[PDB]
Amino acid sequence: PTLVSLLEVIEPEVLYAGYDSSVPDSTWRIMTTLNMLGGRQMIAAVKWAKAIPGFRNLHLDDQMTLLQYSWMSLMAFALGWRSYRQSSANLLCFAPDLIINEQRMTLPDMYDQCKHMLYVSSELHRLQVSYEEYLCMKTLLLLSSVPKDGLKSQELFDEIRMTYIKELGKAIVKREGNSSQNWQRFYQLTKLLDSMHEVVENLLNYCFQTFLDKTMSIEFPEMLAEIITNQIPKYSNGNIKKLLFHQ
Amino acid sequence: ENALLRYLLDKDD
Ligand SMILES: Cc1cc(C)c(S(=O)(=O)N[C@@H](C)CNc2cccc3c2cnn3-c2ccc(F)cc2)c(C)c1
Repeated sequence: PTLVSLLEVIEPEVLYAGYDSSVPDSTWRIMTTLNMLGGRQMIAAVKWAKAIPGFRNLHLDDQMTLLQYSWMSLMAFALGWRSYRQSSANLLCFAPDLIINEQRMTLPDMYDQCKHMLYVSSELHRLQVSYEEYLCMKTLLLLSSVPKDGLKSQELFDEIRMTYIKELGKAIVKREGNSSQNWQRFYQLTKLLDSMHEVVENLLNYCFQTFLDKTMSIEFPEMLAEIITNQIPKYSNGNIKKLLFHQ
Repeated sequence: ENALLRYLLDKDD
């Protein structure tokens, strides 16, 4: 079995939001539903990560660390791909029963929250990213940040990460080419990967604000409450090394 | 500390 086919087979199933479209829309209602949906996506993300070849060989603390740093990067990337596959518009396809359509984007504060994720979706479209390239890029997003002093299994991590950089290389070549066009493509896809840090920084500013301000009555499920609680101090103490392909 | 994530990683799937 190829390494990319092992990443394909563990692709998480599509989750439904449980959004009653008969009841009218509101920003608070959509945000609340997306947070509950988000916790379920992240419980599924743990199961997914555990099945990535090499991941379970890292120290358990590094497994926890990597999932806690990359959670929003994984979610915005997976959502961008799901949105690029279904539209053809483009819209944000959080769930089959909850798409952020044209009207929904006119709700107060919706667009400002959606625009960064729309950029991811529009980029995958513009670059005509393939299924295999996306699968390699998504695993690389899980391996996109390490602590200031690195990981417990840093040597192994660096080996696993190189293996998936090579795996992305193999997917780019499958559409050759050729071959300065390959360099151009690797440059473009790794440049989009690098831009996810900025996308995520903007997503976490809204996320951290709504979580911390209890007067907003914006609920987060335990899975997310725990990720956010862990991450907020790490950011304030500079305990994050964002790995970059380009400088 | 991060009880739920630790449980999910440690448990059998
Ligand atoms: C529009 C919006 C944006 C953000 C960024 C927030 S937040 O405050 O941080 N809270 C976050 C936790 C809201 N939930 C999500 C953010 C990003 C992707 C998400 C979710 C929930 N599901 N998916 C998802 C859907 C399909 C897929 F293929 C992969 C993942 C909220 C509440 C709303």
